[PDB]
Amino acid sequence: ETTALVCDNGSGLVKAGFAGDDAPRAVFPSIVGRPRHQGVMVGMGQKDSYVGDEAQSKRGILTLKYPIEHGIITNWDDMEKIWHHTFYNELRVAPEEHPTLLTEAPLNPKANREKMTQIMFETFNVPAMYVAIQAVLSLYASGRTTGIVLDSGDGVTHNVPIYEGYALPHAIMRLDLAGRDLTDYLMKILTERGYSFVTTAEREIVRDIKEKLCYVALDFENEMATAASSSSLEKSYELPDGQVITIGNERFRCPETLFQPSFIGMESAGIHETTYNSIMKCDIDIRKDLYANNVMSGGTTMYPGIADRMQKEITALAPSTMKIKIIAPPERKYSVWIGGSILASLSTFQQMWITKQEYDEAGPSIVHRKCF
Amino acid sequence: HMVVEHPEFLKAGKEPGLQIWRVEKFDLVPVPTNLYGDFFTGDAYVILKTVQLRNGNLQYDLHYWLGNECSQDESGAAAIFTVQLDDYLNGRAVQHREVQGFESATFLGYFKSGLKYKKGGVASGFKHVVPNEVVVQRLFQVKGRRVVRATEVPVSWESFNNGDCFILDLGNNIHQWCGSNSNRYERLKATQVSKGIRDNERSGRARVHVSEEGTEPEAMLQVLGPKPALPAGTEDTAKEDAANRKLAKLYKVSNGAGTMSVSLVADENPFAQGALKSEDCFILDHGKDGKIFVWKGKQANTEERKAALKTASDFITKMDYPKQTQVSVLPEGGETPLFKQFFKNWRDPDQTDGLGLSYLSSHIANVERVPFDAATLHTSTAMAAQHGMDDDGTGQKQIWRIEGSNKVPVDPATYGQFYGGDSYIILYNYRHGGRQGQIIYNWQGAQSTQDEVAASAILTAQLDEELGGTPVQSRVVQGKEPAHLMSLFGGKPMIIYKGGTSREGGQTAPASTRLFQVRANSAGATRAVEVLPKAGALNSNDAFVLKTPSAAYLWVGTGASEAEKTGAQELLRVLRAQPVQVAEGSEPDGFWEALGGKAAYRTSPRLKDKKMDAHPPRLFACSNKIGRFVIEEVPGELMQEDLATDDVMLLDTWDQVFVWVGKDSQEEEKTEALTSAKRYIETDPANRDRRTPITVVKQGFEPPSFVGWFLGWDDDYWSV
Ligand SMILES: Nc1ncnc2c1ncn2[C@@H]1O[C@H](COP(=O)(O)OP(=O)(O)O)[C@@H](O)[C@H]1O
Ligand SMILES: [Ca+2]
Ligand SMILES: [Ca+2]
Ligand SMILES: [Ca+2]
Ligand SMILES: [Ca+2]
Ligand SMILES: [Ca+2]
Ligand SMILES: [Ca+2]
Ligand SMILES: [Ca+2]
Ligand SMILES: [Ca+2]
Ligand SMILES: [Ca+2]
Repeated sequence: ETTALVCDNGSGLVKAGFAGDDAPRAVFPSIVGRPRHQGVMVGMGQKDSYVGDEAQSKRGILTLKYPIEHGIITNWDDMEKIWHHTFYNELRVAPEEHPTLLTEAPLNPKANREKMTQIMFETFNVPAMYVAIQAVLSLYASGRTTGIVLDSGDGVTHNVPIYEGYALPHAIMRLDLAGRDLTDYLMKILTERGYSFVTTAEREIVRDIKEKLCYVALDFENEMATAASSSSLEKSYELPDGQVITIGNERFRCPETLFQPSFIGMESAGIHETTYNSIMKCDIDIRKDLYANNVMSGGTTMYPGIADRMQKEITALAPSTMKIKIIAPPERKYSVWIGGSILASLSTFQQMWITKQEYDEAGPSIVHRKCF
Repeated sequence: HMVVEHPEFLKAGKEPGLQIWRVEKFDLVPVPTNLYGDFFTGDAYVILKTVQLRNGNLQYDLHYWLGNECSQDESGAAAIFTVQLDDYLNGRAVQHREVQGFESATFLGYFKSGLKYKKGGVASGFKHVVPNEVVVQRLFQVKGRRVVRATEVPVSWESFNNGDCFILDLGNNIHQWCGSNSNRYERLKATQVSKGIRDNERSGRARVHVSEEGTEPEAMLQVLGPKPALPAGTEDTAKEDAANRKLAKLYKVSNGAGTMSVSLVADENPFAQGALKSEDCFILDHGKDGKIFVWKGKQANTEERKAALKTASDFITKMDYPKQTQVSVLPEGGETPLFKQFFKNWRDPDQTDGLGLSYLSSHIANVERVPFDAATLHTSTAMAAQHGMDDDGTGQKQIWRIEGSNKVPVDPATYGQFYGGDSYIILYNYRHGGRQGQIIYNWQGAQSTQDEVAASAILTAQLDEELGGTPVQSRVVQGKEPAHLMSLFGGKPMIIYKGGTSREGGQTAPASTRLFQVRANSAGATRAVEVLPKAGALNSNDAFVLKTPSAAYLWVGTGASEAEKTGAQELLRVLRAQPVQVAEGSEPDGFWEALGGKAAYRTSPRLKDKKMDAHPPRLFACSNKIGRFVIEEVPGELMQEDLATDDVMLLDTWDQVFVWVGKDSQEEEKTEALTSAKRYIETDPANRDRRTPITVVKQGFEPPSFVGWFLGWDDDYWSV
């Protein structure tokens, strides 16, 4: 009768809600804001730290810190603040009578996995918990069981091939290039037009500019020649102090770090070579449906024209007899939460729950054996 | 089995006896006769016995004997000489390995007196080297204003001053020491010479340290000693530039004039790199500190090289150079960077000019603009079909339907009766003798929502793993079934209802007036889907079933196959009703008032025609979203989701090729698709009419001739 909670803790956003629902109830960015100026007016409502949307609404006077940097968790006290905020303030529910499903990127360090257990049974005292791979939840949310998932969020970008509902560990690939790196690259290349953005609040503004006014060019050199020859690609954006900036070719140069990582100085290959080498390390008979079931997940796959560019690049690399289908659902920003929400609400799921009893007879090592 | 012609092998194995050889510095010497039967403990031996047989042939036997103190070269040479002596013979010999103290009993049998061993032996032919060893301790003073040069100075603190720069070379560590009063150019020359000594003399197996006054490391203070007070430094004038200008003499050695010739090329450095001709041999004489470089060309004769070495050795005693002078022999492309400093702008062949370019290790697609040829469409129709589904599908199966968050079994009287808005799992057992086996099908309806299809996938994976992983899965959507899945019900049609269960509404009640459309392919697999009951939804190729709460109607068009009529009457027995067998063109008024309409259903003369099993209608997708324009097939029969809004579509019906464009399809897609459709018409193998008409169809405005080929048209599919 108790409703389970699903809490996808990404690097940039937290998507939390109840199992069985179609949409996550609370979506808020995973930041901790602390004051950096001198408070002169007494009384009032000054707090030592602000979490979530309250930190976004007051970000002009706050320094902002992300607890998660490139997937791994650096600060655990701030992550406990994030979990306390999403339990008590957003979902407004007591977590000692709801089992909680958590998500995790693959090829993570193992020391996080028991440590995520080490808070959840000791501070919040959940009755049960489970850790699931994000890519298999994205594949389940599409209604598929075999396919390759390109999951790209704010911290990492990983290709995971899944056959018969199980990820193949010898072909999962990780690329440390995602939305925060594209935001930093866009801060770097907006200095060419004379705009300076160095503050973390200005980093949030440039992230908003990247969300509103960026797209993937179908071919890079012809689009650069088009942007050089005219001004039809220029767009204007209004800063919150009323200043209007104009961006031209920088609309499409910032997604191109996904396909050419050498812009930010990385020797590693693009996402299409990563998908091709991830497919090539699988067995010969199952390569037919991996090319035909290529789903995309995460917020960084939300640019216009990313699927056409991906099909163009994979088609040039694959043999010509193969059939290529890049699958881009419109709900792919929250596909991890939808797969977790359906997977937690099943009546056949209530024996894979890691309850309190086996945890406190087994210690913080039960998560390495029950969560595959 | 290449033979060898060693001259001592000619006396081996010609008369019956016993022959012994000893290895001395990669060669065999036969030991004398009265030294037979005894061996040195630090040498290697080759033993031969040849034996005459009764039948006339002459057998052979090789042994090779190794002592416990022999080196690697002696034992290896003994093994290789044993192999080569077998190859000199016609492979008729057997080889044995003999170790000192562990000999075979047959090896003891050859010698009459026995085996006795002495200490000592001949020395090994190897000379000892260590891989990657340098033992170097030198010191260089670099000095100058314009013409900066390096000069070797003895390793002491008294050789140092404050106005020059110094390079202390200690093998794997190179220390660069810059004076306080040193200028810009000799610092740059010190850096250049230090990086040259690292990357060329030592091939990068070194580390260059840069130091100044007060920051000397422990290595320099350990080698040189405690640091005295430095005796300042003279200001860099122009007289020592002239002194650096007169340090080397470049000479030529060449037999191009038909005789011996040692002639002066230059005595003024910086020299020209082009002066080093490739057909001759040149000599640089920086012999004040004791260096003479002999530079050999690639196209120089051998006597020129020996004459150059002889002349360089003759320069030792003539000009009275000190007795440590090194004659360094340098080929082309292998020059020491102490040789390179006397030349104006030395150019290695793979240098970077300007800023240079990066390699980037990864490239994007730059495919050439080829025009696409449409004749590859109807030709090369490769198809894989099934791999293990050879049975006709009687079997033993279990069908589950997903409601909410749990699956239930369906009723066993209702196998082939699915709901369009639900999701199903079908477990199937092979009775076939091909090692049995199990198939799990995951059927997903078109009207089914996200929660049902996600739960169907998760329960499909769970049902696969809890049976041990032996069954294989197959995701299937509505309209795209394989032939084996249609054969699971045993000649029955697949009945698809409208509506289904949900988490908030439960099972939907069926409508009072229900209309059913029956299709059958060329093979015989047959569907019967529920459609909304209007008079305009009738297809003249098809068989339709009308269920009213007064009576029932079975309407047959002129294009209906017999499988469609059998599926229609099977659906009548499913719905428990008795039809009256309505035919096309002879409909009663009761049928038309049951539909609530009069006329204007889907009619074309191609849909009138009976013959369609031999010629299926073929649907094609035209796009240029990968940059190159491609037409592809779509497998399976025709529904809404095959029609892509962003792409152009072609339908071939053997008498009229439909071209269908979306709302947001590009116009060059349309025009070059028209040309591709035309070229597809002329290139077909069975000759057809060249004036087959091309009709352009817009999205939302389709004629019934186009619509009638689609199973279950929805008018409000694209409209939100
Ligand atoms: N419309 C958009 N266009 C481009 N990028 C977007 C868009 N919406 C979100 N993003 C990026 O997606 C990232 C977060 O994606 P998501 O995977 O949903 O969260 P998380 O990475 O925290 O799991 C953000 O860094 C944001 O920059
Ligand atoms: Ca994520
Ligand atoms: Ca020896
Ligand atoms: Ca032999
Ligand atoms: Ca000087
Ligand atoms: Ca010559
Ligand atoms: Ca439903
Ligand atoms: Ca299996
Ligand atoms: Ca038919
Ligand atoms: Ca298109």
